[PDB]
Amino acid sequence: KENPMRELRIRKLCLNICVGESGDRLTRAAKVLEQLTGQTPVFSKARYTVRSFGIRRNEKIAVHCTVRGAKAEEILEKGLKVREYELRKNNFSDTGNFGFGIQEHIDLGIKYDPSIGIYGLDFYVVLGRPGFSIADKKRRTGCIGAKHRISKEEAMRWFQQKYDGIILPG
RNA sequence: AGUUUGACUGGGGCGGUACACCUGUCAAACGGUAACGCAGGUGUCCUAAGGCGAGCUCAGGGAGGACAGAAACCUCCCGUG
Ligand SMILES: [Mg+2]
Ligand SMILES: [Mg+2]
Ligand SMILES: [Mg+2]
Repeated sequence: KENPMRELRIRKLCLNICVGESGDRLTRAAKVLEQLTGQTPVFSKARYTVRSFGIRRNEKIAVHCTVRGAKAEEILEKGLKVREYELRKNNFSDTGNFGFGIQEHIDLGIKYDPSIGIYGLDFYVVLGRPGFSIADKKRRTGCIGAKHRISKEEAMRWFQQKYDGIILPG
């Protein structure tokens, strides 16, 4: 019934670890991300100096990476094992993307290391349909139109259908 | 002993610099146009903040994401500046 060019898919996954400060803690955090993705992450600096947070401008604060394709689908399932396939209702944004967090990275499938710590991280699945890339192309870029967009209800339907997930009414 | 001891200035002195310059207005839709008219600025700074080329998009806001809160990072959307 539905056009095959409308089926939802995962664009990227966008793991993020926001450590407070720079140094060996951030280097260990980037090591955690590399172990999780098989893929070298990138450090992000602080926009502004905030001394209540102890950060300074242009200081390496966090580490993040984006995963696409089969590897993204694998990492998302690992993260959803920790969450027990239970995403709260408000975890879904109005643009059709959702996300969650985990507190310990060990239960993702990575063995503990005495030197490395107890880092948590953020998962943020960005959903899309085929044809979403026209907003990113260089030549003749465009928007996707109203029907082709993803709503919060459609993203929730996709999660319930694909991962047999449970949406708590929070 | 010789000489000097600025100028403008609603008298002169005191105060200011309207004494060399730049922006908006005055200024009366070309240009020009005065008051110790109004609002301000200048005596610097930059091997890049100069020269090309490439790739990007900014302020702000909305919605989301462990710690993370009104402000830490990540993601999407709107965004004529
Ligand atoms: Mg005239
Ligand atoms: Mg004129
Ligand atoms: Mg260019």
